Amino acid sequence: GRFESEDLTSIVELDGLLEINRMTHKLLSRYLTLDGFDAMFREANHNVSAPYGRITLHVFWELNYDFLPNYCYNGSTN
Amino acid sequence: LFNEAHSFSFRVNSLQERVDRLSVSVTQLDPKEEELSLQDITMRKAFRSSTIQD
Repeated sequence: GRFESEDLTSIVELDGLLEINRMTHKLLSRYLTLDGFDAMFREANHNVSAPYGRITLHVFWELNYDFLPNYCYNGSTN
Repeated sequence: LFNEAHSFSFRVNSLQERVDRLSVSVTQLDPKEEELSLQDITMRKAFRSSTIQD
């Protein structure tokens, strides 16, 4: 949800937070039993029962609305 | 202990039947039958896991 409420530049933040959550799951799985992180991630992304999740939908929405008509490219720096 | 373990036996037997049905179902999937919905459709009921706290 936090990613869905910001621009496309929050992708790095989402990946970092996801890595933290995965590590916490690994630490907790040492003493407890829990569902696989992939299953929980798919559950939160609404991807288990649907071909596409929320992250891809937001990326498409951001590309159509903000990124494309508000960014200028520079081939020298890519 | 016997009454409790008997309940577990019923649960295990029920799960065994479910797995056998799933194995029969999953070994029949035809790749050509797969279909994908539109990118802008979110009407699908999001799956929710059981959250019963005793």
